[PDB]
Amino acid sequence: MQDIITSVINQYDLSGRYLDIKGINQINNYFDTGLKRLMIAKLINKEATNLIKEASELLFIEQPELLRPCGNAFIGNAYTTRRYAACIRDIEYYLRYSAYSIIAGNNSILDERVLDGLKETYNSLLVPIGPTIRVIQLLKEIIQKKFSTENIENAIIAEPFDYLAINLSDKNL
Amino acid sequence: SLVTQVILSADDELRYPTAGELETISSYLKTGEYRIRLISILQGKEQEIIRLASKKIFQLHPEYIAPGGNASGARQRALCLRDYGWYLRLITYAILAGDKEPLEKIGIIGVREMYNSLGVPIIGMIDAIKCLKEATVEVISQEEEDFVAPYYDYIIQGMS
Amino acid sequence: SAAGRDIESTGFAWWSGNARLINVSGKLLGAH
Amino acid sequence: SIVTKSIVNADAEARYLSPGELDRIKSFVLSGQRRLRIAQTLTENRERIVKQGGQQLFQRRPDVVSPGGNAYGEEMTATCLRDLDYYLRLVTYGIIAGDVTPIEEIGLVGVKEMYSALGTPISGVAEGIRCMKDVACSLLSGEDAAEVGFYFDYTLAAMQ
Amino acid sequence: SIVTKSIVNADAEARYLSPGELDRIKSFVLSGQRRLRIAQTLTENRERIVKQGGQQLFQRRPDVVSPGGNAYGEEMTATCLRDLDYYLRLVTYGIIAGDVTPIEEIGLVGVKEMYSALGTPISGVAEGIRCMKDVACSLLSGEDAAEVGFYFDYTLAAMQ
Amino acid sequence: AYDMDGTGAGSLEPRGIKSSAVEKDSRCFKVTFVLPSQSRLYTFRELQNVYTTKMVPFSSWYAEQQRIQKMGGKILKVELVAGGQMRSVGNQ
Amino acid sequence: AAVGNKSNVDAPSFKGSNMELADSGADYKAFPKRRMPGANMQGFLDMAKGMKPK
Amino acid sequence: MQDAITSVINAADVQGKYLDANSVEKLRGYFQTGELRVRAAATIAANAATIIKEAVAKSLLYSDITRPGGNMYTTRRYAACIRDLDYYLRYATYGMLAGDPSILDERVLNGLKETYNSLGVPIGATIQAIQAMKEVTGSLVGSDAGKEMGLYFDYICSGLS
Amino acid sequence: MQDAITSVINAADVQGKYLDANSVEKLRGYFQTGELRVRAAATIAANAATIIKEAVAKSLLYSDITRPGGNMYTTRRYAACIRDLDYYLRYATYGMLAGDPSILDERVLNGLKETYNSLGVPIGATIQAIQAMKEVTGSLVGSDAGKEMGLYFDYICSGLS
Amino acid sequence: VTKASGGSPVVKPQLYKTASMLTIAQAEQQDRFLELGELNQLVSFLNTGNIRLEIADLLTKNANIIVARAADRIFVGGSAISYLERPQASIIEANSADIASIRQMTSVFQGNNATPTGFKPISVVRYGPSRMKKSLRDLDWFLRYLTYAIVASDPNILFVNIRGLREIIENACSSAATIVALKEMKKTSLSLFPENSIQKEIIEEYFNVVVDEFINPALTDTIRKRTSNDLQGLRLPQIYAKAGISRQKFVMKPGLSTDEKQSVISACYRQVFERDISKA
Ligand code: CLA
Ligand SMILES: CCC1=C(C)/C(=C/C2=NC(=C\c3[nH]c(/C=C4\NC(=O)[C@H](C)[C@H]4CC)c(C)c3CCC(=O)O)/C(CCC(=O)O)=C2C)NC1=O
Ligand SMILES: CCC1=C(C)/C(=C/C2=NC(=C\c3[nH]c(/C=C4\NC(=O)[C@H](C)[C@H]4CC)c(C)c3CCC(=O)O)/C(CCC(=O)O)=C2C)NC1=O
Ligand SMILES: CCC1=C(C)/C(=C/C2=NC(=C\c3[nH]c(/C=C4\NC(=O)[C@H](C)[C@H]4CC)c(C)c3CCC(=O)O)/C(CCC(=O)O)=C2C)NC1=O
Ligand SMILES: CCC1=C(C)/C(=C/C2=NC(=C\c3[nH]c(/C=C4\NC(=O)[C@H](C)[C@H]4CC)c(C)c3CCC(=O)O)/C(CCC(=O)O)=C2C)NC1=O
Ligand SMILES: CCC1=C(C)/C(=C/C2=NC(=C\c3[nH]c(/C=C4\NC(=O)[C@H](C)[C@H]4CC)c(C)c3CCC(=O)O)/C(CCC(=O)O)=C2C)NC1=O
Ligand SMILES: CCC1=C(C)/C(=C/C2=NC(=C\c3[nH]c(/C=C4\NC(=O)[C@H](C)[C@H]4CC)c(C)c3CCC(=O)O)/C(CCC(=O)O)=C2C)NC1=O
Ligand SMILES: CCC1=C(C)/C(=C/C2=NC(=C\c3[nH]c(/C=C4\NC(=O)[C@H](C)[C@H]4CC)c(C)c3CCC(=O)O)/C(CCC(=O)O)=C2C)NC1=O
Ligand SMILES: CCC1=C(C)/C(=C/C2=NC(=C\c3[nH]c(/C=C4\NC(=O)[C@H](C)[C@H]4CC)c(C)c3CCC(=O)O)/C(CCC(=O)O)=C2C)NC1=O
Repeated sequence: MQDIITSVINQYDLSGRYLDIKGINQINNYFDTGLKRLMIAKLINKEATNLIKEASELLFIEQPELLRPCGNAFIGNAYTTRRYAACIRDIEYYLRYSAYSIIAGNNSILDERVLDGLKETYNSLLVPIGPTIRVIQLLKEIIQKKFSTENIENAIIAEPFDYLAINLSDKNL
Repeated sequence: SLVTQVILSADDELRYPTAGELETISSYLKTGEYRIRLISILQGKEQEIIRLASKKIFQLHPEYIAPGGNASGARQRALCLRDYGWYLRLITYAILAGDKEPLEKIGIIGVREMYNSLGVPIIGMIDAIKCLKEATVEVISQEEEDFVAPYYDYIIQGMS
Repeated sequence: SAAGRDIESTGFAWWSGNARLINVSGKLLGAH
Repeated sequence: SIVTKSIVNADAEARYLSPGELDRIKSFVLSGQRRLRIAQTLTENRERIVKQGGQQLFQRRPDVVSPGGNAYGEEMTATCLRDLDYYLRLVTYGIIAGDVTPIEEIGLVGVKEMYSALGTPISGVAEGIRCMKDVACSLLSGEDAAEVGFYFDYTLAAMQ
Repeated sequence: SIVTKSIVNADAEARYLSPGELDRIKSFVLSGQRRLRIAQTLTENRERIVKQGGQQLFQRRPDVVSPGGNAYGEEMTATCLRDLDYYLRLVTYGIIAGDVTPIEEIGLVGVKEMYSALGTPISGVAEGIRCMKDVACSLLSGEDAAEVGFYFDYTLAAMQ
Repeated sequence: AYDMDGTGAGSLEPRGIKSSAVEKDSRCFKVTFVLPSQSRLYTFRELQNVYTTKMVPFSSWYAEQQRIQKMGGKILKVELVAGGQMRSVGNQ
Repeated sequence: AAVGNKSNVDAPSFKGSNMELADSGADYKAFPKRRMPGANMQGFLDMAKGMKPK
Repeated sequence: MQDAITSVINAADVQGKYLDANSVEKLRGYFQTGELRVRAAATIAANAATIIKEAVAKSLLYSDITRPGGNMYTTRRYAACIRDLDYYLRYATYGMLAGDPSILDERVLNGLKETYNSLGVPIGATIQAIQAMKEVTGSLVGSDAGKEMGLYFDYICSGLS
Repeated sequence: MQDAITSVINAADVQGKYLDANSVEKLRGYFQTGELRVRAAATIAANAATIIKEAVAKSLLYSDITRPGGNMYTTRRYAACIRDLDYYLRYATYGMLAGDPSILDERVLNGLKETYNSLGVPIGATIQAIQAMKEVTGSLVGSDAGKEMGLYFDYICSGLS
Repeated sequence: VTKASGGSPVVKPQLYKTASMLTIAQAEQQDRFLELGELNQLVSFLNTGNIRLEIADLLTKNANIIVARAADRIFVGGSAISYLERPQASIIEANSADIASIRQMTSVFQGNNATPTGFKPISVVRYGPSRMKKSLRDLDWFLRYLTYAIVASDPNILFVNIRGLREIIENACSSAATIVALKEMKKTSLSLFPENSIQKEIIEEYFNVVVDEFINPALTDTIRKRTSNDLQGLRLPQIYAKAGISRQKFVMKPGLSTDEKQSVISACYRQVFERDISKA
């Protein structure tokens, strides 16, 4: 992976030049929000086991089909508790790697460890991609409930969850 | 501790500690006594805190106290405060050696199978630690309780 | 579930151990 | 949208965007405040725009809901209104994108193959969208009804 | 036996025995009365089963007993029948064990190395066991001859 | 070939176990040790005996002895059963 | 019984109904013949009752 | 790894003789108890976790091996116990079905007492746990079945001593 | 990897309904042939080497794949055949017991024809070996049992084609 | 966006075992025809056969009676059995089993003891419909995998889907309101058979596998910690790995029988060379 810093330094190494001030201004924008990026992360560790629970009920309250028999399409939704146990486990990962990626200030950790082969894996097990992405942003609204009076923490929290949404899409447009 | 993690993590690569790691030891040792000053604050409030933990773990969960529950009876409740005492004692270790291993080599690794063979509901113990963290905020000011806050919720993350 | 038949399950001792039925309405109806 | 195909137009021609293309991206983004208000009206009127949309559709095409019609019974009639909720949604996309490009590659390209392959009368679903158009333009002023109705009749044109 | 390898199967898999394994240990021990009767028939018929066994073996393979054959003379022919008494004994073990596990690790594992290293035609000793099989199954009913013959042909299979 | 080509720090293959074993070495130890897994309580795999006594070669005793202590093992006894001592030529 | 009696005209087949017994319904396809309205869709079924009677 | 039938066949085979009246006499004795052993192994499979929970609470639950410094203090160390006691109750079930304790020393006993001395596991508390586990096992399977399952517990306790 | 009971349970489960009369109707049909399949799998286990020896000698023993240049010339290549034919006679035995050819394409058919094209193994001679192997298998197990075991041979031959 | 792709082969995850199933797989994994012990394994469960099957239909036919008699015990508020919804997939049909519950428009007691002590039964009107839309659905399902375990070989499919189940629904359910309902199905299902006949002991043993294991702590999640940096740690419910054939291992304890020492060594050949060349 690469944080915002190492990604910035590779940006200037490829061109083989020292760090100018436009390069350093990008680093300073991380160092300013870096102290704010932690209690976002620290709130997630304190709210982790909860925030998955509100995401699941908010998901199945709109997708009751996911708790039902699959139809003859052998599809992996949360039908059985074996299916339900593993299916809650995926929400663990989406909250986790989107928690590191809040601290790195860059989605490099996301795609190489979550996105690479994600459509591969779900197409094998026939897993829902639609509801799978919707639960990713149910977490985003749920996390943004805590930091809401101001609006500069909101763009920070949105960046990891928004990146998984745009990338797991089969592109309609 | 933290130096032990650097010696170990540098030892499996067969190299001396790098520039960043020696920061991680140097910055940890410069914040030394403040953990030492903090643990003496908590040791003087162990009878403080576990009395407050038994406040809300049982008003939240009268299932365990009632006749039939695991904690019913005097001697069952007697060790009940002892488990709080060992956990609070473990957290003073974790607050000092600035990482999670004393909370992980003890207490966390294999805790569910310990409780499941005891009859203690593992979900109830999660609220017990969450109750214990709720109790530590009152006898501690705002400066230093967020220093000790991340050591508590690691235990909750470890127990799930 | 079941609740309140001890000293440190309600706070009241045995000589007050008829007043563990204040917040327990089902046993209190069978008490009357 | 107007931004993406004004680009891919000038993209193919090996050139940048003319004033005719850049004075309209400019003119479109200043129009963006008024577009979100129009789409905001149709967003939380889907209960009436769809249900009254299927109102006139069955009064004008009782065959499709009569026994033997494609949308017969409690089941198909629910899906009978589901498609109208789809096409009403795509019109909200076209209003915000300033073009039928969202409506083009969703619900229009190859639509006759789907509905012919589902046994649905494609002329019947065209009648449904026209009934939604009179309900939609009745909810807005004249300056807006020349837009919201404007995207429906394009969907009417491509749907036959 | 069926008891020991149904165990070591479930032993390796870190699990207990399924109903499929325990309804067959159950089914085998109720079969144990009938197995001892079958082995009791072959036990005191070894005089005829072996001597008539070597009867057809020499009529079908006169080379092995002719001058130059491996079992030539008064000496080798006695040992020529000794091996048939061995393999007839192991079949009595397999019938009582309900498996060729006794026949497997005795007289079958590495049998080609022995007989190749003794100069004996391994195909010839396979012909001897087949001649014993027709004598053995001629001594029992059809329900039994599907077992006693069943263990011989396994020995025939592994012996080539 | 052998494990001492010139590799040390700052070299392309990663810094790792470097044994002083010659070309096709024929020396082997007889070691004895216990090695508790220290990882079964979050993996829940089946259990295997940890007290083993086996012949490890000289070509890879150092890696094994360096690893047995990596996971907290204790080495009770080792010997050089096969091979000579101070032997310039002949370890091959 | 066939009852082929006479005057087997062709035109004018009329109406009414009878719904004769199935068979062979004793075979065994593993999948149903599919139908709708899952959940994600209870909203619109209840809601197409609204216009059902019109 | 021999059962009663394997051990009978081995001794009758090792002398090169057939299964005479004495060899089949013991085999008939094993088939008579075949019905008892399965039901004994049936209930033990059902109450595996309950038996181990009863033994540790009855023998070594509150002793000071359980308290700090004792041999069973940390949760990894406590969890290793019920994992460890599961094998004794499991392998004893195998000996009860096979009717021969050969599987125990083959797969449990060898290198066992030599391993506990390495770790420093108290052999004294271990045997009393198995003795208490033997006591509850006689509760479930009955008297004679408990006599059978109990006959392999003390075999473990004897060799582990 | 599903048998007839697994496939019946899957289709009845995939619609979320219980095992109605039609699902149990096929299950009763499978239990009726349960006695036939075991005896079919019994004799095939006994005459495994004899069946493969009969098939190769009857189909491709003396053809010029056997001679130099043919696809089966060297002893490693000849030995790979009877190893290879053993799987077809073995996995077909599994399909005959399970009553469902799901195990074949799961463990045999997938990547098989794509593998023989890589090695250059003649698919034409392979199917005729299996056809001849199917012919001898109907000799042993009888007519209807041969119809059952034969029903999975041509399934291999069809997909391998 | 991902700029590469490994492909997605069709994979059917394991769901359960059956007695007809795993023994076909055990000798399969050892690369052998099943032997006469295992051929004797596959036969007499097929010989169980119609006995297993008839237990389904007699249990399946009065499925409503099995479910309703639990509804009388632990659900206040009249019938409260309307929220049943047997077809749970929204299909038109292919075919349906027959149940045929209440006909005309708790009848006789004489032994009926459900709640062991002062257990509060759920109300219904206060319990709300949406939560009520599961409780009859799960009292349904406990009738189901039991009638899939009878029709299958083992109770294994119950064990996978009932292990952590009570924990997951523990917050929206009083757990003791399940143990009462699950012990009403065996008391109802034992009304069907002449007891001390063979079928009476079969289905009884399958009920106490699900109800006693229902009151049982959930398995702990298995963790896969990685050794070096570039790997990533995973985590799997222990439910997930105990469903299916569950591939076996081989160990070389010196002192085994020389076959099981031979089956393990030849098992080592197939692992490293992919084909037992000593056999080949
Ligand atoms: C309808 C009347 C009524 C009711 C329901 C209650 C209810 C209650 N009172 Mg109360 N009380 C009452 C009248 C009542 N009181 C009267 C009339 C007085 C004045 C005497 C009191 C004085 C009083 C005190 C001082 C206390 C209570 C307490 C309590 C609570 C627990 C009771 C207990 O554990 O006693 C258990 C019973 C006993 C220990 C037995 C006492 C026996 C007495 C001393 C002898 C009675 C003599 C009698 C006339 C003849 C007996 C015959 C003899 C031969 C045996 C409970 C809520 C306690 C409380 O605050 O809890 C919240 C408390 O501390 N009450
Ligand atoms: C770190 C990034 C990452 C992810 C996300 C990941 C997912 C992942 N999800 C899996 C299964 C699964 N996932 C689900 C999930 C769902 N079912 C539904 O109906 C819902 C849409 C959804 C829950 C939101 C189910 C049911 C299975 C099991 C499929 C089956 O066996 O039937 C499996 C196979 C089991 C295993 O873990 O070994 C993997 C690997 N792996 C990764 O490395
Ligand atoms: C250092 C880490 C560590 C812990 C935590 C530990 C716990 C532990 N808890 C135990 C029992 C117990 N623990 C409880 C606990 C409780 N009841 C409740 O309602 C509560 C939520 C909870 C206490 C806060 C009960 C009721 C028992 C007795 C169960 C019985 O034996 O019947 C036992 C059996 C012996 C004993 O009490 O000492 C151990 C070993 N051991 C360790 O080494
Ligand atoms: C976003 C663009 C878009 C559209 C439009 C769309 C349509 C669509 N319409 C369907 C069914 C259907 N559609 C109808 C529709 C009608 N019956 C009538 O009488 C009327 C004329 C008409 C509605 C106004 C009926 C009856 C079915 C069910 C047909 C069947 O069950 O065989 C189905 C199959 C079931 C489903 O998955 O919903 C699809 C995919 N999908 C899309 O992605
Ligand atoms: C229980 C399993 C088992 C077997 C089978 C076995 C065989 C065995 N066969 C032997 C010899 C022999 N075996 C034969 C056998 C034959 N000659 C023929 O023509 C026939 C084809 C064939 C017999 C049907 C002959 C001729 C010798 C003596 C060879 C010599 O003297 O060089 C010997 C050496 C002498 C002795 O110790 O008996 C052994 C050990 N040992 C075992 O433990
Ligand atoms: C981390 C703790 C640790 C140590 C210390 C260790 C030592 C160790 N030293 C070795 C050899 C050796 N060590 C020496 C050392 C010396 N010769 C002298 O004259 C000097 C006195 C001395 C240098 C100070 C030599 C020459 C060999 C090679 C011996 C041979 O080829 O026979 C070997 C044999 C294998 C190999 O080198 O690849 C090991 C395993 N292993 C460990 O895990
Ligand atoms: C199948 C035959 C067999 C047995 C029996 C066996 C035992 C065995 N017990 C072990 C540990 C252990 N065993 C215990 C057991 C106890 N502590 C007590 O106070 C009690 C007396 C006792 C429980 C009855 C403990 C606490 C450990 C952990 C020791 C440590 O972490 O240092 C270990 C170390 C590795 C591990 O557990 O992962 C092994 C290999 N291995 C086998 O293959
Ligand atoms: C279980 C499902 C399954 C099958 C079927 C399978 C086949 C398979 N057949 C192979 C080779 C082979 N297969 C043959 C077979 C034949 N030559 C002929 O002329 C005949 C038409 C045919 C015999 C019927 C030969 C000669 C080779 C060796 C090819 C070579 O050395 O280039 C090889 C290469 C590796 C090896 O044999 O060790 C594989 C992997 N693998 C599987 O996992
Ligand atoms: C075939 C074996 C099997 C069962 C039974 C099973 C149950 C199961 N019950 C669930 C929930 C639930 N189950 C119930 C109720 C109850 N459950 C009971 O066993 C009681 C009869 C009743 C309480 C008295 C309720 C109220 C919920 C919703 C809980 C929630 O909102 O999270 C869920 C989560 C999805 C859902 O909302 O339905 C599963 C997966 N899964 C299985 O694989």
